[PDB]
Amino acid sequence: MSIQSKSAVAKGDGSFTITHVTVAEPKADELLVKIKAAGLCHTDYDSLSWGKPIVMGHEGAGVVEKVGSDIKDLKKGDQVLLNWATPCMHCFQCQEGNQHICENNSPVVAGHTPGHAHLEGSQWEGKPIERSFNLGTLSEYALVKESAVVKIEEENLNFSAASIISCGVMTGYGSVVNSAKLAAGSSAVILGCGGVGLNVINACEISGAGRIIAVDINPNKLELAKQFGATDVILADKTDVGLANVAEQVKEVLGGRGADYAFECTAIPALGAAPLAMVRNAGTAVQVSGIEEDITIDMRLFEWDKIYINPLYGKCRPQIDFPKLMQLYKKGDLKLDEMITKEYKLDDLQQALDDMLAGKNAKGVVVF
Amino acid sequence: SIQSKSAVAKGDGSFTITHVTVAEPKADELLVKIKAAGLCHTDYDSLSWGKPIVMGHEGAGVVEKVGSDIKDLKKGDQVLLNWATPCMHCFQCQEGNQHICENNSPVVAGGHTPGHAHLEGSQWEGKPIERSFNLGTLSEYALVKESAVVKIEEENLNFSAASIISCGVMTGYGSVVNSAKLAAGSSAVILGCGGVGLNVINACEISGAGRIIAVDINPNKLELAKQFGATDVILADKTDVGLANVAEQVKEVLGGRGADYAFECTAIPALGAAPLAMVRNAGTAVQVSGIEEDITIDMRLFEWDKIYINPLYGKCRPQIDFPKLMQLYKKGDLKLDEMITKEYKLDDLQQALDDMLAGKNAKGVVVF
Amino acid sequence: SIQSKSAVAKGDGSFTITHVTVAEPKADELLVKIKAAGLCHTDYDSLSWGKPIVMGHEGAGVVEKVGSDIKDLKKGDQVLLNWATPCMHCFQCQEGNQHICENNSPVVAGGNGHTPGHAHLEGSQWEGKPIERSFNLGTLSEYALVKESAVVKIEEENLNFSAASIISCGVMTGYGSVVNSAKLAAGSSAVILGCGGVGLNVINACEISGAGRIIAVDINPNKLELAKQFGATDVILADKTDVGLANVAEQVKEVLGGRGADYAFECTAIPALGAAPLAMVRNAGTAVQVSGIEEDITIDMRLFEWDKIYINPLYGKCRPQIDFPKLMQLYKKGDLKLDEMITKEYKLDDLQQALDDMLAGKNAKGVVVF
Amino acid sequence: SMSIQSKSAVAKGDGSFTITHVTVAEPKADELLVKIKAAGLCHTDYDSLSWGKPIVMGHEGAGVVEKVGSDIKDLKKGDQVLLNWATPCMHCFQCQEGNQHICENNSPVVAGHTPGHAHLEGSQWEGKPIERSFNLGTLSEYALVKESAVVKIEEENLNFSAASIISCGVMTGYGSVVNSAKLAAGSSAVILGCGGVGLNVINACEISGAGRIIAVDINPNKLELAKQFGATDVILADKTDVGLANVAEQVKEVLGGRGADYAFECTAIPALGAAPLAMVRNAGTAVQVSGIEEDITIDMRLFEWDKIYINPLYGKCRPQIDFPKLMQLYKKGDLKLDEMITKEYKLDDLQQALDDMLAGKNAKGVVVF
Ligand SMILES: NC(=O)c1ccc[n+]([C@@H]2O[C@H](COP(=O)([O-])OP(=O)(O)OC[C@H]3O[C@@H](n4cnc5c(N)ncnc54)[C@H](O)[C@@H]3O)[C@@H](O)[C@H]2O)c1
Ligand SMILES: NC(=O)c1ccc[n+]([C@@H]2O[C@H](COP(=O)([O-])OP(=O)(O)OC[C@H]3O[C@@H](n4cnc5c(N)ncnc54)[C@H](O)[C@@H]3O)[C@@H](O)[C@H]2O)c1
Ligand SMILES: NC(=O)c1ccc[n+]([C@@H]2O[C@H](COP(=O)([O-])OP(=O)(O)OC[C@H]3O[C@@H](n4cnc5c(N)ncnc54)[C@H](O)[C@@H]3O)[C@@H](O)[C@H]2O)c1
Ligand SMILES: NC(=O)c1ccc[n+]([C@@H]2O[C@H](COP(=O)([O-])OP(=O)(O)OC[C@H]3O[C@@H](n4cnc5c(N)ncnc54)[C@H](O)[C@@H]3O)[C@@H](O)[C@H]2O)c1
Ligand code: NA
Ligand code: NA
Ligand SMILES: [Zn+2]
Ligand SMILES: [Zn+2]
Ligand SMILES: [Zn+2]
Ligand SMILES: [Zn+2]
Ligand SMILES: [Zn+2]
Ligand SMILES: [Zn+2]
Ligand SMILES: [Zn+2]
Ligand SMILES: [Zn+2]
Repeated sequence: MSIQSKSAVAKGDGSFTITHVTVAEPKADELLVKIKAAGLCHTDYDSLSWGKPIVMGHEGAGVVEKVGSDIKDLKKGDQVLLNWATPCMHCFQCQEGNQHICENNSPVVAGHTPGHAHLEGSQWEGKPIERSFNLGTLSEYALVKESAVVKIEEENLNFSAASIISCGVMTGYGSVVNSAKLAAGSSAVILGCGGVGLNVINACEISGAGRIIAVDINPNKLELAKQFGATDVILADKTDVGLANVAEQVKEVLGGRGADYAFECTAIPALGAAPLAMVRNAGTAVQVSGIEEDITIDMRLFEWDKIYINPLYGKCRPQIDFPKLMQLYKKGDLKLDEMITKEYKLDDLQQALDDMLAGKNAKGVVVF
Repeated sequence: SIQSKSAVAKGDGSFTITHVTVAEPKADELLVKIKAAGLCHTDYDSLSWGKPIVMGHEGAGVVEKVGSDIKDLKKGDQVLLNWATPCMHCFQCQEGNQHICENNSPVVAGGHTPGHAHLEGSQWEGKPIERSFNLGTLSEYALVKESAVVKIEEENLNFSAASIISCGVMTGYGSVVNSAKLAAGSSAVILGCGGVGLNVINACEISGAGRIIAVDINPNKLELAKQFGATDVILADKTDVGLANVAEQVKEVLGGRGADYAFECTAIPALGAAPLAMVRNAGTAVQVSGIEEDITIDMRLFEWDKIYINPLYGKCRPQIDFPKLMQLYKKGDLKLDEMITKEYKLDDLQQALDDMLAGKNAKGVVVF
Repeated sequence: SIQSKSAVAKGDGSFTITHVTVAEPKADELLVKIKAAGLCHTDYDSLSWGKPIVMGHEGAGVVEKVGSDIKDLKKGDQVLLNWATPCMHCFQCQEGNQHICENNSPVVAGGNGHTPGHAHLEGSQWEGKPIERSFNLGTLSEYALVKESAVVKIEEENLNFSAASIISCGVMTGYGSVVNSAKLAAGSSAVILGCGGVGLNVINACEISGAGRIIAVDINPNKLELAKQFGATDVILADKTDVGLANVAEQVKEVLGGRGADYAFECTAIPALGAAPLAMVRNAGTAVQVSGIEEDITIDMRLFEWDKIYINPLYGKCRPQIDFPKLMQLYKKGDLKLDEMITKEYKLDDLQQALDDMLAGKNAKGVVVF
Repeated sequence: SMSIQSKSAVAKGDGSFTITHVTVAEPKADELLVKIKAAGLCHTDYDSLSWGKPIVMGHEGAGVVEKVGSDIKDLKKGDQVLLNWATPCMHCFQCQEGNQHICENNSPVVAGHTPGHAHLEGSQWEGKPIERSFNLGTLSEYALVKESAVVKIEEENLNFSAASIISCGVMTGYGSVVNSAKLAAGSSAVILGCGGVGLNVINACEISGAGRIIAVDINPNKLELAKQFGATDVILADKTDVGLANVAEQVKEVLGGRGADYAFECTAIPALGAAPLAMVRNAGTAVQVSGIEEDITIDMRLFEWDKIYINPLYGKCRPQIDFPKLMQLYKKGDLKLDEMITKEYKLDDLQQALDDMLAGKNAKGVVVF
């Protein structure tokens, strides 16, 4: 039979629908993956306003349903994590180790790319539909290129836990460990304790930060922050321009000097320079949200030797980073189980989105 | 109490050649007979700090008189001046960031410091007068702390060449070597080919950059850039907002990809984000001018993984870096002699300042 | 001139509990009332230096008396001691390498004699002769005369001075070897050869830094059980005959799935194992030799082959004023397990037992408390 | 399709070599046939005489594409190519770390034949497959290689002799300074052994901005060459100086009582493998470039204190990244490739080029076709 996969589709007018997408047999370098769990990221919300129809979802874990003619490393029944780098392995950036900004295949930096499965293989209302971030994980079956999958091998695997590795975990963890290269014993400030920020916090704790200050406008998020390793919390005011008041409090909590590292995770474009306010001179400020607007910045915030970086996807190298995360999860340091606040069914995607936006969840996941 | 002919900036935008009353040195201080004093763009800015100052923060000379506790200097020793005057004991000094010393930096801690000679030691209109950047080199005789000098030992020393080490050379060289850590074989864009920018260019050539693209609005400065290492020149539009036309030309010149490194040192506040437009993803953008204003930034310029840094004084560690610069001068790699465009007597400071702003000099020096 | 009960090594191989005359501090000096002193093998070695020594190079205490120039410290201040006593002005100090200070380091610049990091030689007298203090400190004493560069101020209620006293040497060395020297990255794999005072702190530091696998190796199975306390994920009983631990390297590759570890640390004090961490790591891995070896040894140079970084760091690249307060915070946070490292506390008059227990391998760390 | 009889230098596996013909066959889909224009000589080519198996010698070369396999789309007949012996797979753990030079699948050093080598039946001698040295075999009129072995360049009036030595001597010396040591401008550097590799180490320290560059050799002709490539200081070592201990004292003398920031050992002498440690100050960086596969005796005080010691392979070459950077440094005049070509040889005079190498008469010798 022709595969009819129950899916979430964003129509490109601002709204989404639960519906069915027709999914092909894989070409030679593609796989058919049965999704067991799909995580929800803030960017899925933004993806409703892209102005083109897409199968939604770019966090997901599952099992190989069927393999293309030229795939050797994978077979039906294999457990897999999905990544949206889908890197080409030959371009300049891939050879620098920057698989996450692959010049040919990145859905962000190149985009639909050769990291996307063949376009006609996914059909909605009898027409090809794009797969969000080359994946489209809010769907019973996803068609993906081989470079989208990382094979794992775990008994009694919690697939809801595994599904969030794909974005929130990898981005938050990689921003700490790959980009900032946070040193043990140091002080770290996290601005915004949501899907990404709670993983920055977890990763600061894994990395051995001596002080970890969590900042949010929502008191429920601060309490989650403590679960994942924050040593201090600061409730911000929405009216705190550039979080400048928070910066003075950080200096006071640390004894008169700014933090060694700060991470911005708020999804608020106006707060793009806030991590610079938090750090001492020669500190490291990492802006994780990604901002595509003009904003006004007091350039004094850059003064003096502060490193500022806006990294993509935590500098993800999927076949390298995902097994390292899996090992930290199994060891007990990476707290993926506790991060899954609620599981939902695909029909209740709206309630899951609302619980995310309302600040009720660390991470919500759709389970199939 | 000696009378030293000096350039004093009154706190109104104006200066006057006058006499400053200099006292004998305290136990940890020194009287330096200035042989040559370099001119920095910042000396122009210092006219409009609303306080009387003994101008000048670049200089070389000979030790005139030594205080009680000075053990390794004597009358007659050749010395270079530095304005870091580091305390050697605070957190930043112990980090090796002597240039942002939390106690003595005239920039970071002034706003004053123990890096300044005793305030009574320098007087004008019957009042203590401060010495620019703890130095005040545009003066026949300077009173300074020991941490302000670096002893050198040279035969037939060109004091003019030595005088510009104190700021323009250290800042430009250090921004490349200590702050950006530019790798041999890379591509580099330099925006602004002035006293700092020509030393950034020199330092890219010393460092082994494969392509060095010099950018200025003044054709005379581009011809000078070719002397110091530039392999390519771009004449910019004084009305190219954000230098976006220059970015397209860079990508064109480099074969379709942005540069590995870009350095901004135009003294134009609105160009503070410009080096980001010049570099590829994961490139390094260094903002050398130092901007204290609000400016509007297209935050897309930070996407993705670009390192942006605003270093102070090229991360100068004077007793370490100044001898390395002297060796590079002696070796023929650091082209100090070509940088000295004209030598002025103190009474002609105005003409020196005019030639500075008219773009007629790489460096002008005042000679005594 | 105050009289301080002290452990003096006589040089002949013996030591005695005695009293040592300690002057008031000159202007850059200060008198510390030692609360606790850690013990390690170096103190046994200071019995055979062939000159009378005030023993002890690990300690924590309280300022008793301050010299005329000291401004940072006052009577009653809690202090940790460090044996780097850096000068802050030489090339290495300006490089951030205070632990190898060209002027004051008792290891680098102490060539039989003592350095300017030592308090003035006449400030400590035994039998009418001036007496040298071990590593510029002499902490196995009720009152120690030291330079300001030797102490790091801290402020804690209910401070476990015994825990505090071991930061001075083994903790700094093993933690620093991981964090400052190897700069171990979270998620990686690490092998630790030798699980004594240094090695257990290497293991703790790998755990603190977030290694995904931590393989402990020792010839003493009791030490492997301890290694599990401090965070080891896997343990290997090494065979004392195994030359260069070639069998252990094979087992490491098996445990890890076919490739060497990212990092390996050698803490065995066995000269012939100096190159062993090379055998444990993959190509382009990092091999850290913590022991310090001064003998000629024969090395199969294929072990270096191919991009392995090899380093023999001193004192964990300690910058005392920066690193000791960070360690204190990790202790307060619960991550650095100082309390669990203290196997036994001793009286100064018990020093003979504490050295016997140490040489017998009975302790993780022994501490003298006053 | 035909079977080319390629005149070649073959090491027989008995310690000798011969000039002979090797049969080279049609390239498979991911392979290609290269007409060699020039082949450099590296000290390792002489070590390959002792490997105990027949090999087509040579692992430095530059040439033009003679024929492209079915699936090659980025190269055509006539294209200029530099050869590299990393032949990286691009998918293993090391390749994804950026360490294509120690590829776990394809490296002829760390894996080897490998899938970095062209199909084994494609090169034949005495009726049976013959391995190509370092997956290349450049001392031959035509080489059969994998696509991963070539870097396309385009340059009018290219000097192929200068281009041929990028393949090993230049990349190893340059990369050991810039990729491994990460030598910082203004620092002091000591180079032990001024040969094919050491002279490129010296060039790369000059390119990188070292303030002091101290060349050391037992051969006075090499010290004169070293000055051409940027040495500010030269020291004639004695063959009697165990560990180069007296040289170490003179390095400190020359640097005002202090050890150097960086030292590179390039001597091909196994007993000298620890020598760079004695040249450097505490927290200095010592780079052992030769590669030693023997037991030696090391005074372990040489490691004392924070000295980084490292034995890098092939200058950490990522050939598609590094080789274009080297080509640009050559074109702008900083990398002095032309000046490294001391003498050019016919293939039949390969014996003379090997004696000239071992006698120390050349910077680099190349065979031209
Ligand atoms: N760079 C990347 O590769 C990458 C990857 C994933 C997500 N993102 C981006 O990261 C951002 C955050 O993602 P998320 O899933 O964690 O979203 P989220 O909604 O789960 O978390 C946002 C958090 O920021 C808090 N916050 C809002 N305003 C604040 C303020 N003024 N001060 C302090 N805290 C404030 C919110 O309460 C919330 O807890 C999104 O913009 C998303 O697009 C980037
Ligand atoms: N970070 C530090 O420690 C430090 C130290 C010294 C100076 N500075 C700062 O560096 C800046 C430059 O100093 P300087 O002495 O080199 O000044 P300068 O006047 O000598 O040179 C500035 C150059 O920028 C050129 N320029 C102006 N507008 C341009 C444009 N739109 N595009 C391209 N080029 C343009 C000018 O033609 C001139 O050549 C000053 O703002 C100064 O305060 C910083
Ligand atoms: N670099 C520095 O600054 C510094 C500072 C302090 C101590 N050290 C040195 O570190 C070394 C270790 O000191 P320590 O106090 O931990 O000594 P220790 O005796 O307490 O521990 C050494 C451990 O190595 C084990 N071991 C012995 N042989 C072994 C083998 N063949 N294989 C595996 N394990 C073996 C032993 O069982 C013992 O547990 C000493 O040499 C000491 O001199 C160096
Ligand atoms: N790590 C790698 O990837 C790599 C790559 C190429 C070559 N190599 C190795 O590098 C080494 C050098 O190769 P090469 O082609 O430059 O050889 P070479 O023969 O051209 O040069 C060796 C130099 O060392 C000199 N020398 C000999 N003894 C000396 C001594 N006691 N003191 C000082 N100098 C001495 C010689 O006079 C000669 O100039 C070889 O062992 C070779 O196998 C390694
Ligand atoms: Na941890
Ligand atoms: Na250069
Ligand atoms: Zn996402
Ligand atoms: Zn790519
Ligand atoms: Zn200036
Ligand atoms: Zn300071
Ligand atoms: Zn000890
Ligand atoms: Zn020192
Ligand atoms: Zn070679
Ligand atoms: Zn590979």
